[PDB]
Amino acid sequence: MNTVPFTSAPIEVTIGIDQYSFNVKENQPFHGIKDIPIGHVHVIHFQHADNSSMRYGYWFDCRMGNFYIQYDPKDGLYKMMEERDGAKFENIVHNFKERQMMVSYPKIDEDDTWYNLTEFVQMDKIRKIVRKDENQFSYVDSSMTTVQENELSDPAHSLNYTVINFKSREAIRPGHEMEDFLDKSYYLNTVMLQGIFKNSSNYFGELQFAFLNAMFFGNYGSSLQWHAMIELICSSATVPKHMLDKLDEILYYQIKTLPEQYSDILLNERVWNICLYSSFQKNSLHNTEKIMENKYPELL
Amino acid sequence: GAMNSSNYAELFNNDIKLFVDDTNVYRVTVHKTFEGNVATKAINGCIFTLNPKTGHLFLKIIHTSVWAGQKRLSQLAKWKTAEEVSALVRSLPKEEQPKQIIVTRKAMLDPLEVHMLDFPNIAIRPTELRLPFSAAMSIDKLSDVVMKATEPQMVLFNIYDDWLDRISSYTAFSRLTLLLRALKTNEESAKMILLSDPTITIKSYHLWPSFTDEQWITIESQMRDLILTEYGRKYNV
Ligand SMILES: Cc1ccsc1C(=O)NN
Ligand SMILES: Cc1ccsc1C(=O)NN
Ligand SMILES: Cc1ccsc1C(=O)NN
Repeated sequence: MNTVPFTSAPIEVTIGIDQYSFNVKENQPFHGIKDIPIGHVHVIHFQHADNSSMRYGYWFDCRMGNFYIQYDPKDGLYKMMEERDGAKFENIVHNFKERQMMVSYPKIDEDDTWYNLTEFVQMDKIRKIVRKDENQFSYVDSSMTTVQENELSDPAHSLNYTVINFKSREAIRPGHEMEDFLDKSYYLNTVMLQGIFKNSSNYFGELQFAFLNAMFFGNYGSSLQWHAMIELICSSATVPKHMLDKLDEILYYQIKTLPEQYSDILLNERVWNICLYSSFQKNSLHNTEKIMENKYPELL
Repeated sequence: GAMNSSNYAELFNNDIKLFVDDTNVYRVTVHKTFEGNVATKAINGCIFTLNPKTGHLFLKIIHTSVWAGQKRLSQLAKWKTAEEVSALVRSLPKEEQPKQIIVTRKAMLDPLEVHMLDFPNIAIRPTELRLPFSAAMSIDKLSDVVMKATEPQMVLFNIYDDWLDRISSYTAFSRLTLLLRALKTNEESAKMILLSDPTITIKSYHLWPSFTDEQWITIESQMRDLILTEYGRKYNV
């Protein structure tokens, strides 16, 4: 189990750690989060009490370094930093655990939710979507745009998700116009899986990361990416059976975790009704269709 | 974006543009089988691709053999239309290629867009106008060449004859759509109107009769009467 220590909490803030969240009051004696499960990526995120504008946060993996949070009064945000002095880190943290000034990552033993949301998400791949190579952790906020959004404006602050565009020469083989537009298997299997992602694990990792950025930061371009990646599979007649079964599990846990009150802005009615009721894979997502119909029947 | 009555004179500016109408591409008769089921028999069709400024009509005749062994023909017909329009554009010198293609049915937008990805500078546009181009097969010399075809064929027609010698493109297009609206609302009446007087002929090199300027005003009035009239008989007013 690992620890993310806080210099202090000078401004009132709601702090998220993965799917959990808690309120810290202005100048409250808070010095961080302990008992963080090793083996998974994590996200620590923030929404200030005064300005709910800009949810922001940091993706990290405690196996890759010792990280802490310190408020910056000039830039006005909680910043993640890496402590390279391992002995100092050890000495400073033990004191906060002794003075009991940290919240415990509150995982229920039965609970596989976080694993099931991040199964294919790797820090190395996150760091290629979010380019800032001098840090081992990655900053994301509500406002960041995607490379594809910039093509339709600061390239350094972009989410470099894989561009998916169903009416593009990449997606459509000369002479197979109708075939390739109506059945996206070529684009999914040859262009995307064999050519760009190399395997379905990397595809699912990006799909899961996009969902999590949409849910935790309200990042609109991430929501677009998540739906595009779902639609590309559902609109393919030829999809490996293990991929369809895994996608059904992935989406099931995403839909289960989605806050009920955010469904209207995070779920695209057209994509879900097409995928579940019209697409080639309309009969292949049993778990996802069942939870969607019981939790969000209005959307359908 | 979409073409409507607000931007109607844009059709007659000097940017090359084509209308594409696909309503006569896939044509069938429906009939009973010996077992008392129903079956279709396809007949030859055509793509109606028209330059509204010049009157040049690229009539691609769709021979029934193109449907042999194919499924979901109504969907295929849209993609076949887009394939042939794309092939036509590529066949034209760069300086003759259109800047815009306006489809008369919104269901042609995605098929044409996908086929023209190579041409990102050609705009594919819908229209809100309810243009009567389906009635093109009511023109005698066009229906004849379509029904006689034994193989795929393109014939280049001018649907304005020599009207542009005497009137503007705007007025020619208005006359054309009035004639076609009439043929679509009541084909027999419309055709009676156009051919009643045996001293007004259709030249061997013309599709429509050789009306004087004055006779065209009479004809045009009779067509508006017809369209208003059948706007009565249909709706009882
Ligand atoms: C809060 C904290 C914990 C580990 S290092 C650190 C600090 O203030 N400077 N590194
Ligand atoms: C090309 C052709 C053949 C018979 S009439 C005709 C025509 O378009 N006249 N304007
Ligand atoms: C009878 C008639 C004449 C001009 S439009 C029209 C019609 O039925 N539109 N739906």
